[PDB]
Formats: sequence, C-alpha cells, structure tokens
Amino acid sequence: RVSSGRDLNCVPEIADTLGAVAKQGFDFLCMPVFHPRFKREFIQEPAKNRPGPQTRSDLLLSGRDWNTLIVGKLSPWIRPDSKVEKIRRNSEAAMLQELNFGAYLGLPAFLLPLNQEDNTNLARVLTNHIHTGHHSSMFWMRVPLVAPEDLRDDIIENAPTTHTEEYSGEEKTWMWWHNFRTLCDYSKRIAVALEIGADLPSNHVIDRWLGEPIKAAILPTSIFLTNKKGFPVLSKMHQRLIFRLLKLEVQFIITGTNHHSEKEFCSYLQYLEYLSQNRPPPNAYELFAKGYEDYLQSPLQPLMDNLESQTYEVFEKDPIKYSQYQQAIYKCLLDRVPEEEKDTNVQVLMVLGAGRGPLVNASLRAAKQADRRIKLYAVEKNPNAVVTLENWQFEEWGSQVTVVSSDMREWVAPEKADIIVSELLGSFADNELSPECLDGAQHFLKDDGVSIPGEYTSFLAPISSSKLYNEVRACREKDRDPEAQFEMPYVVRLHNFHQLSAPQPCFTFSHPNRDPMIDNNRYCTLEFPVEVNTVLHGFAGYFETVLYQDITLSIRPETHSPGMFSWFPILFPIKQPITVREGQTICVRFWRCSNSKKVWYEWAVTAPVCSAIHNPTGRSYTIGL
Amino acid sequence: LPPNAPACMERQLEAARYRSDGALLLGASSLSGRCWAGSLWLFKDPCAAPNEGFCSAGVQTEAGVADLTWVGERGILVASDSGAVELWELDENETLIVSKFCKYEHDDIVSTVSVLSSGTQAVSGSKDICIKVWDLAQQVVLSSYRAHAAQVTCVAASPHKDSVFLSCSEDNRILLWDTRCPKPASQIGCSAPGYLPTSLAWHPQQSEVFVFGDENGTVSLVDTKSTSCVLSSAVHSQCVTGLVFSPHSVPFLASLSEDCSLAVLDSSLSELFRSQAHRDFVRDATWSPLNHSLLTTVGWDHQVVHHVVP
Ligand SMILES: O=C(NC[C@H](O)CN1CCc2ccccc2C1)c1cc(NC2COC2)ncn1
Ligand SMILES: Nc1ncnc2c1ncn2[C@@H]1O[C@H](C[C@@H](N)CC[C@H](N)C(=O)O)[C@@H](O)[C@H]1O
Repeated sequence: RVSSGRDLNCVPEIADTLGAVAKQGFDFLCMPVFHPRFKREFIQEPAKNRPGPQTRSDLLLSGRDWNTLIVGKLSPWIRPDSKVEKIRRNSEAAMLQELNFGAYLGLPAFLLPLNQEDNTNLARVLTNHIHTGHHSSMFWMRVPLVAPEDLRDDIIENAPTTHTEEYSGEEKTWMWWHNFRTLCDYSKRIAVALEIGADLPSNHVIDRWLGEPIKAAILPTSIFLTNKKGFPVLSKMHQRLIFRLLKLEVQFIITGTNHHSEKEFCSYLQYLEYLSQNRPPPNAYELFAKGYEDYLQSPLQPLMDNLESQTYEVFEKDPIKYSQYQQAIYKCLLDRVPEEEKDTNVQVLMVLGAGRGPLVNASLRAAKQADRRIKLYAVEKNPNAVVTLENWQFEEWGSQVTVVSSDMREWVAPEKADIIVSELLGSFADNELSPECLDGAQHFLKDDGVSIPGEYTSFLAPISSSKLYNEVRACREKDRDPEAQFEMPYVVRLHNFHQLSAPQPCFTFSHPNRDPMIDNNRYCTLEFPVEVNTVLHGFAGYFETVLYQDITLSIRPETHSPGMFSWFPILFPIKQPITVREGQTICVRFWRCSNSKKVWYEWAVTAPVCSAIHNPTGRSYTIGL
Repeated sequence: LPPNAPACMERQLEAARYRSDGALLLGASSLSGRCWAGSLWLFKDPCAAPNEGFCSAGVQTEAGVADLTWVGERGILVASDSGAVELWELDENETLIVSKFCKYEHDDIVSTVSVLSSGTQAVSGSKDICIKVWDLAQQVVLSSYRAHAAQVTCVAASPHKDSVFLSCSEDNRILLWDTRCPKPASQIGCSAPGYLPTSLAWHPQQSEVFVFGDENGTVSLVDTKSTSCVLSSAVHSQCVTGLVFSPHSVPFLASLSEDCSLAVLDSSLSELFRSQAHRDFVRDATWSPLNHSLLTTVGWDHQVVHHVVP
C-alpha cells in the first residue's frame, strides 16, 4: 500500500481534525503549529508584549501522536529573505521559534517552502538550527516542478507570458533546490517535497529530480481529472510520474479542498491505492535486491580474507549463474571430444576457487549431459570451505573429484588441464583480481586448453545522486584520512540516481594470456556526451563476461542477465561534485595499477573541469595479492 | 446575550464595518489557544462593543474570519481560513445570524473579499494565488483567475463599475482588472518596482483614483490613466494593512498599520491626526455614517476604539 498524508492550512480543533483525516484513510497530517495568520512581533513595543499563549498546547496530543502523525508547516508570512529589514528580523526570530517548537514536540518532519530564487537567509537560519541541540527531525523543502510565475494564466494584457521556450528557464525550480541544499552543505536532514502541477513540465526535468532525495510528492486535488463515473483520476502522463515515484518509495501528500462534492474525500486516496496495487509485481531480481537500495558495501579482500559460510549460501541460490556455467562446460566438452572419441577421451577439468562445490556439481551435470568423461580437480584456498568440499567428496563425488586445499597461484599440479573453470569476478569484473590469479595458474593449462571464462570487460557510466554522495560522505571514520571514503569503490544497489550517459567499456582481460610479457596494468580515457544540466557525483561500474562462445553473464543494464542477483553495480565516487551543462562532454580517466603486493584503481575527471586524481598510490584502497 | 449567540468573543478582532443605519458589524478570530475559530457580531449600540451581553446578534463560524464585508443591508460575506467563502444573512428581526451558503472553492485560506458595485457579485482573493468572481444570487463561481504568482493580499471592487477591481499580491503586482477585456488584467503603478503592496482603497468620487499602502509603511496615491506615482508619504513604521476614505465631501483617508497606530490624512497625504490607542495590530477602520467625525477602529488587543477627527 501507499503511505500518505493530508496537507491542511486550517485546523479549528486539532483532535477532531486528526480524527476526520484518520477515518478518511490518511497515515499522517501536515498542519500549522502556530496559526497561519498570527503574525508575531519580537522587537518593537507594544505588539512585542502581546499576552500569550503564542499557540496551542502540546497536551492536546499524546507524545506518540506528535512523533508519528504530525508534520509541521512553517508560517506563510515568515519571509527571511524579504527586502525589508524589519520583516527579515522578525521572520528569522519567528522561524527559529516555529522550528524550536517542532523540535520541542518531537515532530518527525517539518515543511518549508522554496517559492522564489533567493533563499540565502532561509538556508542560513535552517543551517543554524540544524547545528543547535539534538534532534532527528527531517526538513521537507516544498518545491514545485513548475514555478508559479511560469504557470500563471496568460491574462495580463500588458505582461504577456513569453511563449518562446527556455531550456534553462524551465529548470529554474531545480536550481532553487540545488542552491539551497548547497548552502546547507548537503545536510542529510534536508529532503524534497516535490509539488506536482496540472501541466507537467517538459520531460527533461523529471529525469534529474529522481536522482535527488525526494521524501514526498504533493498532489493538489485540482490536478485530478474526473471520469465517466464522476470519480477523481489522473492523466496518462501523471500516472507515469506516479509510477516512477512509487518505484522510488516516496510519501504522497494530498493538498487543497474537495473538487468532487458528489463523493467522500478518501476517493482521491482510493485512486492512489488503485495505481499502487496495479504496478508490475517484484521480478526475481527485485525480490532478492529488496532490502539493499543505496546501501554502500565497502571493498572486499578476496585473497587476504575468507568468505563466511552464509555468504556462499546466499549466492549459491543464483537462478542463472550456475546453469550458465553448466551450459558453457557442456558446449566446450562437445567441441573438444568428437562422438567416436566419447569413451577413449577423458577430459581433465580444474575448478579454480571451488567454494562449497556448486561449479564442481555443475561440471558433473555438464558431462552427464554431453555424455562425455571427465576428471575433476577442486582447488580452493579457503580452508573452511575445503571442509565442505572434502565432506562432499567423501559422501558423494568419490574419486572422480580431487579436492586440493591451496592457492591456485601456489599449487603444483600433478597434470595439465583441458579446461580451467573459475568464478573470480567482482562487480567491476577484475576487482577481485581474477587476472592475477588465472595468470599464476595458467602454467598448468594445456597448450590448447580452454579457460572458462574466456574474457571479461568492465563498463563505466557517469551518474548524478545527492543521496549517494551523502552516503559516501557519511563513511568518514576516525583514525584515517578525512576524505579516504571518497577514494574507494563501493558495491551498491544503485537506486536513487540519474545515469548521465550510456555505459562504455573500460578494461578488458583475456584468458589464457599468451602475451609475451604479461602486464595487467591499464590506462583508459572515456568521453561521455551528456545532454542535461546536472551534477556529477561519481561513476557506476558494471561488467560483462564471455564464459564460452555465446554463453555470457552480464550486469550491464542493457544486456543484464535475467534474475542474476549475484553482483550489484560498483560506485566510484568523486571528492567534489562537478557541474555539467547540457551539451557538455564528461571526460574521465581510469588507471589499473599494481605492485607485487597489491592492485588498485586510480581515477580523475578531466572535462568539463578537472578533479583531483583519486586514490594515488593506493593510499585509500588496494586489493592485497 | 441573544439566542444562538456565543457567550465569548474570540480575542482577535479582524474587521469593523458600519451599516448605513449606524449599526456596527464585527468579525473576530481565535488565532491562538485550543480552538481556532471565528465569529460574527451585530451591534446596534456601537458604544456597547466589544461586550457580548449587550449585542443585538452573534454567531459561531467554523473557522477564523480573515475578511468580511456587508452585502446590501442584511447580508454578510466572509473570507474563511477554511478556503470557503460564505454568506450569512441577517434575521428579519435582526436577532439571529443565519448561514445562507458556504462554498469551499479556494485551496488555501481566503484572505480578501470585496462586493462589486451592483451588489449581486463579489470577488475573493486567496493564498492559493487565485482570484474568483461570484454570483451571490446563484451561489457559484462565475470566473476563476490565476493572474498572480504569489498569495493575493487584497482585492477591491471599483465604487461604480461592476467589472472593474484592483488586486495586489506578494509577487509585487498591482493589477487593474476589467472583465470586459479578453485579457482581463493589466499591471499598474509601482512606476519603479518597489516594496510589496499590502492595501488598496479606491477614491469614493474620482472612480479613476486609488491609494495603495506597502509593506514598508508608505501610502501612495495613483492615477490610473497617468500611471505615475502622484504623491507618497512615509506614514507608518511598519506594514500598512488597511486604507479607508471618509464619507465626507472632501474625503479624509484613514491609514492603519502593524505598528499599532492609526493615522488620518488629507487629499495630499498630510498628517492631520494619529492615535496610538491600540497596543496590538490595528485591523480595520470604519467611519460613522451618522456622525462624519466619528471613526471606529478594532485591533488584536480586543479594543473597539471610537475616535474624534477634525
Ligand atoms: O556484488 C556483490 N558482491 C561482489 C562479489 O563479487 C559478489 N560475488 C558473487 C558470486 C559469489 C559467489 C560465491 C561467493 C561470493 C560471491 C561474491 C554483492 C551482491 C549482493 N547481492 C544481494 C545478495 O542477495 C542480493 N550483495 C552483496 N554484494
Ligand atoms: N587465488 C586463489 N586460489 C584458490 N582459490 C581462490 C583464489 N581466489 C579466490 N579463491 C576462491 O574462489 C571462490 C570464488 C567464488 N566467487 C566462487 C565460489 C563458488 N565457486 C561458487 O561459484 O559458488 C572463493 O571461495 C574463494 O575463496
């Protein structure tokens, strides 16, 4: 179901009002905490000394209701950015007072408008309040898709509505938000309450906003059409935006009065509930990915650390990775041993990094499908998993499988392999050091031996997202470089973000590698044509791999394998957001670096402005060899 | 204390208007405390107000009273916090005040109402940024105009033309309206873009002259056809919230302000009188019909003050 609230600017009796809106089906209520028309004076007498009470009492509701059911609204007369000095001063004092009152009450959220370009003083006062005392309250900035000035009826004879289109002008609203939250240093407490108008703006806007921290969408009753049965509904295009907002998981806010007198109020809400339970259901991927949205996971050490039993357990459930491997081994066997040879030829297969055995079993199932004969080695450096393997070997596999407990770079093979099978890949393909491992193992592959996988390629795309930029910022730790968190990639189910350009290939590796001198280091320059105005916060990483011939795996969104939850995208942040304009090209540069002990990435943006080179020397992140 | 009349009158006096027979209309709101409502009062004895025991009539409105006006001689038109415009009609005995219609058409507080010259129509202004034209007889919105870009502060019907009215808003526009034109509104005055306009009074004789007060305490006199600021005076230290011309042959102008004072000015905007009798915001002024030197103010200090003016 949808979670939703009623916006009201009139509340005669707080207890009755809360009850009415509760009955109608709303989860919460947005209402003034002082009377909207009750202008207060703070400086000059006599109005300064107006006898109180200044507003109604906290006792009117239970603490629990204040914390869960009420959203506060700033008074419409509070104008911290007025040109009149006395109004600015009173508005400052009043703003403090109303915010302090909401903090006193323990309100979960509080709405403030951005309804003009200059909000410098509003931002300053809010920032000061955020840095005073201790409270967890959210601030919702009420901002419209379309500025009021650009929605006005064309009805002023001598001030026409300038019908010639402005690409930039129609984005003024986002720039209001952007300046505001910049002044406030991306405080995680300042989110967006996006107001939808009757006329949706042009498409280009909507795309960006969806990378921003939208906590609520405000729907005025006046934007609702009315159908055959006289019920409130929405235009096809409004349905689209609603569906996007649902996928995002915002709260919906109904504002304004009932414009369909022939029905109850809850009819608007009934329509939202309608659209909600009318979305496509969670696909196989989205069922497993369900709790992980925008959750940052710090870099794994594939060699220096050992995976936990429950880690193997969860991934062993992948509906496609293993059957894809089975197929690749199936095809390879057929191609390597012709029909007349189906009993004379026993192929030697080595699973390199066997974990708890699923690729050993997949191997066996592939042979009992191609009707060919195989001898299996199962090599694994995680001695704890070696426990699982060796119990499997004794209870089931028998002598067909030889479990080896060591590093594949170290093992002295008793004989050469026909095929090495391995799944050593990270979200960025080579960031679990698959190259280095298979390079050190290849000496025991036969001169015509096949490696599954045969190759892999990494991909990058620039992205915009305040939400993720903040998540990273929040990864600052004591006892290390105060900016180290920006100099490492995170595995993350990217959710609240805007992808600024189509993915492009970054690094590629082939196995086996019959390079005279092998060098896994890399340097790559990418040029990303951008066609909106935005702020670059980092680069999503993806990969693709060829297991064998046409048998592949992918997390590149365009060619993503269906149901494959095993790898989320990776994120390379940048220390400082960079402004990009419609038509500009983003140029990034990535290096793969190494020494005998570790491998790392370094990166830099060089257009439209330069960033600092990130992670020089592996100072903030490396992967140990 | 009359039947169906509340025992208590909420502290914040919003409006005061004399009928032609000399009786005083009052609007009040509860702007603090538990209940945020409002009330309507009739005082045939003007000197008796604001006393609830000695009124002629009185009624509770659901929400606060942001603005009101007389309709003819028995009708009372109200701008409510609820977003509703409502018409209350006086008893034939004039001892009950009874709801006639209450239409929820605005999406935010209705801040301002004016009765048009014919008395059959009215215009309202809201924080929802809309201006609306009503058929009082048929209880419907005839026209809805979204001319402005911020909340509407004030709307004032011309004395004599049923299709002409002023409006002003926090978007810094003063609009002269004429609903006979295909594009009904026209941006006026504020010759150089000034401080936001907060109050409007048409001249009761020269149907093409008005005054406007601004947020900075300045009252200015405008010619419609000339469109230059004829004269202005820094009359107040704070926002000017109302402007009211006397019924006199040579009309005086009453100016009221959030600085808590009342001022009275001649046709050239010179200061003749000033009363600091209030100790909270002054909200309305109404000139005695029976005695053209008597003037009545109300404030949020709950004082109903009667002034004598030279
Ligand atoms: O992309 C992720 N981690 C990077 C690793 O390279 C993923 N591989 C995947 C294959 C695999 C197989 C056996 C043992 C470990 C691994 C680790 C990631 C995905 C995710 N998916 C959620 C688990 O349910 C969906 N959760 C947290 N991390
Ligand atoms: N250099 C190495 N030598 C031996 N084993 C390794 C090496 N590097 C990684 N591994 C193991 O390879 C496995 C990689 C896993 N992603 C694959 C697990 C298992 N094959 C599965 O697909 O479920 C882990 O269990 C690692 O412990």
